[PDB]
Amino acid sequence: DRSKWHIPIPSGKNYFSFGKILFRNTTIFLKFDGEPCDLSLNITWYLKSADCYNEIYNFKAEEVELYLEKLKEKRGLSGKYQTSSKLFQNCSELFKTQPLQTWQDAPYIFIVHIGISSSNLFTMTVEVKGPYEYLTLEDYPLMIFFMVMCIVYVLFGVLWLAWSACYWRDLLRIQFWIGAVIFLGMLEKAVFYAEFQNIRYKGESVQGALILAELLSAVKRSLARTLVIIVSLGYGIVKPRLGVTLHKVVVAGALYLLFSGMEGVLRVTGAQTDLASLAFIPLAFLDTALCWWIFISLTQTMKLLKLRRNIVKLSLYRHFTNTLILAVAASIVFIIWTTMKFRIVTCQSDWRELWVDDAIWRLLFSMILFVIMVLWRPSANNQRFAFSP
Ligand SMILES: *[C@@H]1O[C@H](CO)[C@@H](O[C@@H]2O[C@H](CO)[C@@H](O[C@@H]3O[C@H](CO)[C@@H](O)[C@H](O)[C@@H]3O)[C@H](O)[C@H]2NC(C)=O)[C@H](O)[C@H]1NC(C)=O
Ligand SMILES: *[C@@H]1O[C@H](CO)[C@@H](O[C@@H]2O[C@H](CO)[C@@H](O)[C@H](O)[C@H]2NC(C)=O)[C@H](O)[C@H]1NC(C)=O
Ligand SMILES: *[C@@H]1O[C@H](CO)[C@@H](O[C@@H]2O[C@H](CO)[C@@H](O)[C@H](O)[C@H]2NC(C)=O)[C@H](O)[C@H]1NC(C)=O
Ligand SMILES: O=C(O)[C@H](O)[C@@H](O)[C@H](O)[C@H](O)CO
Repeated sequence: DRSKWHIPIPSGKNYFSFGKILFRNTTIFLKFDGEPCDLSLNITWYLKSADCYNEIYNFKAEEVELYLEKLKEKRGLSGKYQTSSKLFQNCSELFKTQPLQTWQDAPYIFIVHIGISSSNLFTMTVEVKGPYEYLTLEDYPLMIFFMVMCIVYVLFGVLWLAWSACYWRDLLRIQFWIGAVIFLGMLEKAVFYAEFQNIRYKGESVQGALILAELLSAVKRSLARTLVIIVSLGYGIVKPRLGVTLHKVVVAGALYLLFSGMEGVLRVTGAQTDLASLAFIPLAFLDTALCWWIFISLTQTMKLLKLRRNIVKLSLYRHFTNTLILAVAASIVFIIWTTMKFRIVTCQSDWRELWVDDAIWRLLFSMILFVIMVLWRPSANNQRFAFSP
């Protein structure tokens, strides 16, 4: 996901190709540097538009040499293209013209080939610049989304801090970890925004910002799941804090984080080593099992509360269960819709809305967290949610 390319031309077949999605009226800059010239050069560049996104996704450089001829023979795909070629005696390195600008916003495939006629000799610098300095399309909406999420989490943290300050006299231990979750979200969104700003204004992504961000996301989700499990079991809320009730159970249930650590990082550093897609299923199955456990535990706790005729906590648990069930239903609907809208079409004819699959989950999590926070608002009578032996 870069925007600048440095390449030693005397390497392999010398073909340099890239498939991306660009804005409209975006220029491409080519520069050459190196040692003096003693031989003849031939340059040939092709720029092809895309009709539907599939070709970009499955574009393999290994067969470029064939793909080019596949475009010449007309058994490729529709879409107008611009081709050009030039000759240089020895170097003519101080060259101007190398028209070559985008005419319509859509997926693009760019290919450049160099033929030498008579060891590293030259070095090619390739840049792409649109209306924004280096922020190519497919990232602008994502950057806006991350900025908005940063603002929303800042507001959430401010509200939580104000509420805690206004009722600092007495607080609940379970009520403290909300602050930790908010802090983790703050760090995650800040890292996203900083990385995106750096990429836009420099053209190169951070060395390891994505890995740290994925680790933070996994940690936050694991903490949320463990807190939900503990609240559902009623540990410290309905039943007393028994010696070994979460011991070996709740903590032993944190291995979910590990499975999250083998998915987000992988997804980020896509390697496609036959394990990229496979890591997705087991995590979903584990989450389904966790929900299966949670609902049963929550039903048992509701029965126990009904037995002893407790009123205040009964309504709170009813609201909690309603919110959780609605969240689960919404998540299932969203997953089914994404699966039936993105991975069923012959080829994706709607390339605009592919960033939604990586943003909807965060928005849903933020909404659920906000609802949960609203449920547990600190107040003067902040002791009803205690065991009270
Ligand atoms: C290496 O590349 C350069 C640039 O493509 C070749 O051009 C050299 O630079 C001059 C500058 O114009 C070329 O024009 C010549 O100008 C002289 C007057 O100074 C004129 O009498 C010639 O008829 C010609 O128009 C010229 O072609 C050439 N000159 C020199 C001294 O190199 C250059 O030829 C290339 N060198 C090799 C070895 O291929
Ligand atoms: C395409 O983008 C370029 C660069 O953003 C535009 O170039 C500017 O055009 C306006 C009006 O045409 C000028 O006032 C500016 O001076 C130009 N920029 C520079 C750096 O000179 C261009 O107008 C856009 N449209 C087309 C059709 O090229
Ligand atoms: C520079 O490279 C291009 C790409 O191969 C050459 O274009 C071909 O050149 C010969 C001329 O007959 C044949 O392979 C084809 O007819 C050309 N392809 C076309 C016209 O699409 C080009 O000739 C090279 N420049 C030279 C040789 O000066
Ligand atoms: O992989 C993802 O994009 C998300 O982490 C989802 O898995 C949610 O966490 C979840 O399944 C609902 O709780």
